[PDB]
Amino acid sequence: SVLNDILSRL
Amino acid sequence: SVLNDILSRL
Amino acid sequence: SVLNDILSRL
Amino acid sequence: GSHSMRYFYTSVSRPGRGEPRFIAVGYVDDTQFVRFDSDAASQRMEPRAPWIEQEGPEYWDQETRNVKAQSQTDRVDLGTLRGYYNQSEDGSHTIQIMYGCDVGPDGRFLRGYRQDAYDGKDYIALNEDLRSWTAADMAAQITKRKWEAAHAAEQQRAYLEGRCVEWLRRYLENGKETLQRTDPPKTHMTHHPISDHEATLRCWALGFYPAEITLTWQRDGEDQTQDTELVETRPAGDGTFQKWAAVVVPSGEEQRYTCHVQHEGLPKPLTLRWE
Amino acid sequence: GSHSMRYFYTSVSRPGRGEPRFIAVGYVDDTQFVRFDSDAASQRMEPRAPWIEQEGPEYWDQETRNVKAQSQTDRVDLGTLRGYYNQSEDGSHTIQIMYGCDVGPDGRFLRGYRQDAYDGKDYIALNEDLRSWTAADMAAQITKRKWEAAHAAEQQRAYLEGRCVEWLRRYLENGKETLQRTDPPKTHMTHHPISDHEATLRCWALGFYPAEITLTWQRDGEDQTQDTELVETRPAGDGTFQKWAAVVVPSGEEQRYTCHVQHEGLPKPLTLRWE
Amino acid sequence: GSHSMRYFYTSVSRPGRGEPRFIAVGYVDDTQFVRFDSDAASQRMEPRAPWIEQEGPEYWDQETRNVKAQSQTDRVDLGTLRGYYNQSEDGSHTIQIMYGCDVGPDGRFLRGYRQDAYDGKDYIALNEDLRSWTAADMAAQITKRKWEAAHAAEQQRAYLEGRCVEWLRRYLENGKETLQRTDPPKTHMTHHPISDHEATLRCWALGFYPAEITLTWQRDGEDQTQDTELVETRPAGDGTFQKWAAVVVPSGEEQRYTCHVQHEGLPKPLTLRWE
Amino acid sequence: IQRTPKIQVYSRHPAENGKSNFLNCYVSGFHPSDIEVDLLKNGERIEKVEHSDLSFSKDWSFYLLYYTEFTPTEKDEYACRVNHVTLSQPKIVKWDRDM
Amino acid sequence: IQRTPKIQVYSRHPAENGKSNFLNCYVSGFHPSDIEVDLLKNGERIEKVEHSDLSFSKDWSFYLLYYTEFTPTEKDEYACRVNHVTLSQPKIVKWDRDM
Amino acid sequence: IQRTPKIQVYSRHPAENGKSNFLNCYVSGFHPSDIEVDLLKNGERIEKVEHSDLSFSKDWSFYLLYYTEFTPTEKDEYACRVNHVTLSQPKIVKWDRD
Repeated sequence: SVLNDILSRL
Repeated sequence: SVLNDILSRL
Repeated sequence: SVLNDILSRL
Repeated sequence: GSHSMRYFYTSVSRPGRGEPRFIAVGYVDDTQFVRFDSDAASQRMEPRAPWIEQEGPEYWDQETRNVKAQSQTDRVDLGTLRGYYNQSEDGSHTIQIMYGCDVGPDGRFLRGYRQDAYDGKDYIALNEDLRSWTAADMAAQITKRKWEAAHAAEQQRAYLEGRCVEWLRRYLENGKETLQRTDPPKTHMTHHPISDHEATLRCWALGFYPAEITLTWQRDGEDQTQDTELVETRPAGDGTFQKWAAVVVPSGEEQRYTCHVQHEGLPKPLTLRWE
Repeated sequence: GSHSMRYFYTSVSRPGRGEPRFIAVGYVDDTQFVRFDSDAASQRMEPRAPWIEQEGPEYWDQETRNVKAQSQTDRVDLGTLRGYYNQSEDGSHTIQIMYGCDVGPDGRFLRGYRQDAYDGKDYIALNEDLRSWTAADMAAQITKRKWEAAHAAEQQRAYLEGRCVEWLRRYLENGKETLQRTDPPKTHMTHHPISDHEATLRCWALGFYPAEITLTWQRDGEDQTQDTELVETRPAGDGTFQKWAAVVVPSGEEQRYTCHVQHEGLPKPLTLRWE
Repeated sequence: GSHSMRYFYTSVSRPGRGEPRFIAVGYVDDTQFVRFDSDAASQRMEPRAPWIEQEGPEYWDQETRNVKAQSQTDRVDLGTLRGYYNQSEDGSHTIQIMYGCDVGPDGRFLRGYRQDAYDGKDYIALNEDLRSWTAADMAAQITKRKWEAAHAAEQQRAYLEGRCVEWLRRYLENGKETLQRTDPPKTHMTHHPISDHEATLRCWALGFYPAEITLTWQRDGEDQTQDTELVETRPAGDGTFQKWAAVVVPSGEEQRYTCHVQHEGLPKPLTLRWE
Repeated sequence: IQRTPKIQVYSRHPAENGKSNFLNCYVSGFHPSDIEVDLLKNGERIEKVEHSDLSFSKDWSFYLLYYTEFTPTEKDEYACRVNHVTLSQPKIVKWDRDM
Repeated sequence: IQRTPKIQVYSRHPAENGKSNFLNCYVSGFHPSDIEVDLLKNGERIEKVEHSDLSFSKDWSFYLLYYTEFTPTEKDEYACRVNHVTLSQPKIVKWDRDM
Repeated sequence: IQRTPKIQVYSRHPAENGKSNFLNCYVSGFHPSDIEVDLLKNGERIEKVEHSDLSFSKDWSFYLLYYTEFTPTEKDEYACRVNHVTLSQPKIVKWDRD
């Protein structure tokens, strides 16, 4: 499965 | 599913 | 299924 | 979130009282999933969707015997109506059937359909109450009297409310990844000058599913319906559809006209102007 | 309602003692469903039918490991028979295997087969008792003595009566929609004049499955075998077969000759004439 | 018997500040099994392997929603990084992500990966301890400070040690026929004369999986590295890879050079020779 | 009992020369079903022209979609020839990259 | 042994000009398997000619089916060129809609 | 921030004239991803040219595989035309069966 915790850069 | 009761016209 | 007992001739 | 399953039968008689060509298709909303062509020498119901191919052989056998029985029934009536209207043996005629059912968000029966046509003209139709028929004149009246005395609308209503809705719920769940999808349209506007006093603003909308879309023009805040033209929703070949609408506007006043796009996959109706 | 599964192996040796081309196919009745080509770079056993694709991945590995094992065995024997018969190293030779089993309407074992051939001539074959080998001269006798003392017919009988019959019943159920079908032929007759005194009546039969069909001509009520011509039952490329029969008839007596068609999918033998 | 699952995200900014192209792929042990293209009209996660198609719709729905969330996140950072470095409005830029996990023969966690890059240069990466970040200069330091104070590496560790390893074990079991397979290479050597004093010996190796292969040349018993040429391991299009190595040898001394091939699927390292 | 067909020739995606695309000719609003559609490449009938399955709308007018994969260029002129019992002569509708 | 191939060239369906179909050339009753079959359109070798998988009959004689999609017309003349180790010169069998 | 593409044109199987095969053009080691690959048959761009899904290596360099099924002959000369933002003019790499 793909990553679930999406992190926003900058 | 398709119709099962075939009706004849005329 | 295919044959399992392979026999070698000669 | 309503859905609809529709079947389309088409029997076209051949010159010389030969074997008519029978083509049958099935649609869930706007997605074909089955087919039957007597010329492909397949004789069986063919699948046209990925989620429908998982059905067992007893399914395709039952669907084949019922689509064959209607094809032979339409074939006999094709030759019967040719002798009723004294039509030439060297002519080709067409019998078309359209039946289906509509379900709501809860998956229950909403509307049923059962209609026939001969040579592009309506023949006999089942009314919304599903207990009465509405037939055309001449030959259709004999069919209406025959079906009324035989209580034919009784068994037709049982299918539209039972088997049709049951299998529609199964199709919508097994093909939920594609049938219950909503592809929003990709909209843009073009400019095509006509003369030195008028111009055309064409409002496009590509790659959307389902094909139900409403394109409307507005001059200032009022609805603009004069000098407008919308074209029929055309498919693209990948499960999505295309459609555009145009309007003849005076030169220099292009930004006064606004294109509005409404689609099931859009959160809010769009608003496009010229730049 | 009997059925039969048969496999066809072919090991054509290449000039220069290279790697021979091994092509293996499998048929359930008259329907191919598996393949393995050493020249097409198949690597694994490939499916050629819709109902066979449902088998698990461990299945195709076992079918590939056993087919590749027979291919490596046939390659060694190819070089052995080449040196036994002093055949030129720059020549190409072929080893062919045919094995299978027949089931009846009840799904039980009826007949088993296992026979090999070298350069189109029979090599060694397993008799119907499944306990004895019938062999040709020279090299085949060495194979017979080797397999007799090794009790090879025991393991050959165990497969033809066990694994072969079990998997044939599985295929007939998983592919019941296509394997247990009977497409009747679509028959018609044509006329081709030869001269002003003779003519040819060609009796067609297209789109039928299985390929077992009997086309016979009859002058009046008697069997007409003179001046007739039959062609080999040819496939069409869509799972059905084709075949036609012709007869040279005198001019004016075309309606005296009658074509009779017998097929498994026909309720009654047909009777075609000229009009 | 270790294995690794890897995902590759790619967000490419448009010269017109349009909708960036988002392409996502997933590999389990050098085997692609999923895809997602923002340009394709399906907009859903598509399968690219046979064993992965068996997953339910709730799987594809969750993978599509999460792959879309990262695509929308990368789009915002694309415009932010464009304004941070004062890059041209008519230019195209790229953001790339690589994350995955490694399992051992027992299926337990070994190593985790999470690294980002902007325009082909490294941005920020998660170290092996999965609790600290290694960032580049400028914008990456801002992301590092943002993610450190937010404890972002904690939730990244939970996926690499939990969901990643769990689904990797599931993929290796449903696709054991292809993921845990070892196709040995088919090796042969060719001869290509350059002039009347030199020649090239090319050592081939086709149809092998995994792509890990070591081609080495040796003159007599010593390792020969001068005047040699290796090409990058190239795919074939059927799940296997190809690679060859060449060496410029003097004419007449071709049998002094020996090609050695080492592959995981080979029982013993091979040794090729001859012209 | 006869309706003249509508013809719409277009591409599946925005036309880009040198890039593989799909040429679609959507015939609709006609009756009877006997229609002849041939996609033309520089005036020549294309070989592998495929069409969808026959269907109609609630107004009983049929609609078909003849499509084939093509690569748009600068010199090639694509068109769609459709002949019907309502058409005295086949109707040519050239493909316009702007429509 | 060596056996000369039998050739039957035909169409999958009854020949209708202007309608897509499949041209089949059935080579059978030959040995060894090394045979070269090329379908010809007005004497020119067709490109995407596909053939079935190799198999044989009870007499161990192989049979193959080379097929390609074609559109029959009135002026075009289709044929099947087959060369074998038993045939010194290639054997030409033109396609006859009447066989 | 920009890398020139590597080109390897080859066949999926050993080249045998008159037998079906697959022509592969492997473009790797490039950046950015905007690449234009056209397979050429005697100088004519082939129609049914398919490509794999976009991916990259640990060095962030992308790699793509454009492939189409072809039947090699003796007179036909196959090649692969690739144009990139790093290349001033498209790079032609003819297919060699060796």
